[PDB]
Amino acid sequence: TLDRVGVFAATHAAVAASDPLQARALVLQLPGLNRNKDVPGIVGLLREFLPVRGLPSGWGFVEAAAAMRDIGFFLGSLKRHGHEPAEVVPGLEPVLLDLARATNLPPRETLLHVTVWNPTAADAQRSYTGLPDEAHLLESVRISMAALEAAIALTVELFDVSLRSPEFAQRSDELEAYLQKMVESIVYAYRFISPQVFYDELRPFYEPIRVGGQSYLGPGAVEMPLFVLEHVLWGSQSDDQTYREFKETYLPYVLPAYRAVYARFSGEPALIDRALDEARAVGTRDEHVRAGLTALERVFKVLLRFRAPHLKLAERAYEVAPSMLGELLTLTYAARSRVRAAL
Ligand code: HEM
Ligand SMILES: [C-]#N
Repeated sequence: TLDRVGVFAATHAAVAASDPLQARALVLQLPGLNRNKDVPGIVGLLREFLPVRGLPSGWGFVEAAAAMRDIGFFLGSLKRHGHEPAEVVPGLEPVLLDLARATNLPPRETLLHVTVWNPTAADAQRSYTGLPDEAHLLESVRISMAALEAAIALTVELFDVSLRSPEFAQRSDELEAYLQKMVESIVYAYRFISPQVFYDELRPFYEPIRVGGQSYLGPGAVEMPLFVLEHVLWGSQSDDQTYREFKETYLPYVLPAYRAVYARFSGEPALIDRALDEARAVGTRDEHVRAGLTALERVFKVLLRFRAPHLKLAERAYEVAPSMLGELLTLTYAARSRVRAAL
């Protein structure tokens, strides 16, 4: 059914299988040290595998991303205990900058590093805390990431598909099916992740750190390139300043290819702007136009089935939220409503 997922999951598995600093047995020791708030021990453990002689010259993207993952868990940990990692680990910042250069990603761990690039076995999976809730959080992202990447590709493909073609309805239907995985992620998070443990125990590990004279955010699910998908789908031409700033904030943390997708579509009319213009010119008497628009409305429905329950999850956590979530929700409803009004 979701036949496009495989190639994305295989690209993640390559990084997850890589251990170029031979760090697996070492990183497993980190949760114990975190529980004990043993800052000197955390540094000492990192120095057991941190390269001091620059990066091995035969490394490609896979090795450098895997290295960033394994050092990365130490970065959020050190900052969790109140320390700038670059300040307490001499020689660390150059290695972080070298790995940023090798991966074209920021100089710390991102969501990708800690979820899909992180091996799944109990004797391999890297973790800040070792807690069941952190493991369930990783699983919730693994449920939908590959499917989301397939969805980005489908959205880009749909963008060049005429609403007059029966291919428009078919592509949209297929798109909707991939985006249902985001819904499955939030349902999973609801079932398995305690907001008490999240806010008190996990959230402290996601503070920003300073590298290269700026601040880089911690590896949250917010970094999922869903904002790129919707930039193409409906948001590229938005003049809403809060929204624009949101997208620009997280842009540095997504894969290079999705930063390029983002740039390609910026300014330019979004998919639904073009679709609705096409519908207004040709008319909804055209069977394919009607079917296309109907299928497109279902795409917005599934986005809303992710977004509204995600907002309640976040509020339940903050109870024991950032206004941006409410505003994005509002924008999504208005986009869907534009699609409905065309019908
Ligand atoms: C208890 C768990 C969670 C909490 C408390 C939470 C909270 C938040 C918060 C506060 C934001 C706004 C940015 C920020 O301040 O970090 C955000 C954004 C976002 N989060 Fe979560 N989140 C949780 C789980 C998840 C999961 C499981 C996913 C998907 C697998 C997810 C996906 C997203 C996305 C895509 C955004 C961007 C906003 C949007 O697209 O609507 N989050 N979340
Ligand atoms: C959601 N980070």
